[PDB]
Amino acid sequence: PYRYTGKLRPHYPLMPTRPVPSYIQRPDYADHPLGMSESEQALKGTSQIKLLSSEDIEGMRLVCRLAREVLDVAAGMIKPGVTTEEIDHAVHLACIARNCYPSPLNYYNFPKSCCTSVNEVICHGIPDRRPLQEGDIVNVDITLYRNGYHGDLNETFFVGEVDDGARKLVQTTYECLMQAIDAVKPGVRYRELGNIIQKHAQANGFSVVRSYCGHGIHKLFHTAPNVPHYAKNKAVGVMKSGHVFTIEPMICEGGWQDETWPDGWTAVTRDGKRSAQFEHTLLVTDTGCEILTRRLDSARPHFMS
Ligand SMILES: [K+]
Repeated sequence: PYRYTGKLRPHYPLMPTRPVPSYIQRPDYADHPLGMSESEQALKGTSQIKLLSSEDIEGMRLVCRLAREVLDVAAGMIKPGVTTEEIDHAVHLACIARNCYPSPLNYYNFPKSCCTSVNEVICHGIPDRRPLQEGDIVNVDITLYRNGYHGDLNETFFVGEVDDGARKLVQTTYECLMQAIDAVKPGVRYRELGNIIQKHAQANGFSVVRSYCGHGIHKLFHTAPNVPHYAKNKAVGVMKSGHVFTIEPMICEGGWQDETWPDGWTAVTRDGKRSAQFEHTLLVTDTGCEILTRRLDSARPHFMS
């Protein structure tokens, strides 16, 4: 009796959970039976935002550069016929090769090492046995953990040739993220970013997801500040040099409303239309921001080939 909102279905069974060799340092939730993070739990509910020290900034620069490396490994596998589980296996091995833990794995018992979100999946898709299809759009989200620091990014990819609506949605979502990043500097309120993002999305006939937001990220996977991507939100806080957080707008072809599959993770549009996302981890500097998850070797995201 769960009624799917679109054409996608989960493709089970999932391969048994992949172990991480014990020489890899693990975050606190990695061994919690329900994947709860006592770190996040202890600060649960705070508004105070960490000011990163010099050591912290080096730790974030490193983990975010490695996360970008792993996203670029995933990008090069996107093609019709490849399953999202195959992408996840490659990601898992690439994390370990970089002496990192794949942060999604066992986070609140999430069963895989990355999230793969096809078409109507807004976010948190679970890699499974479905082969990607020509015309699909697919987001891969990569978070790594190294020396106690997490770093997150994601990009949406085209699978083969896609339609004009897919290109417009993905281009517009990428523009929303970059307009938001351009506004980031000391003294800007965190609530302003959603105003920027929604203005661009709405001018292009798209909606903005409301149930998921950007967030502080560093020694905690998710912490203050909360960064909504829609307009006239009530986010608390003002950017300061030393703040680190994600911006990760989720833009929909139809309505903004979301619902979750029975698996407890996969977020889909309620109307079954497509969604796209891009994400970077940002460090606010004395005058602007440092895009810690930027590509270093190419000017553009992968969908612009
Ligand atoms: K999607």
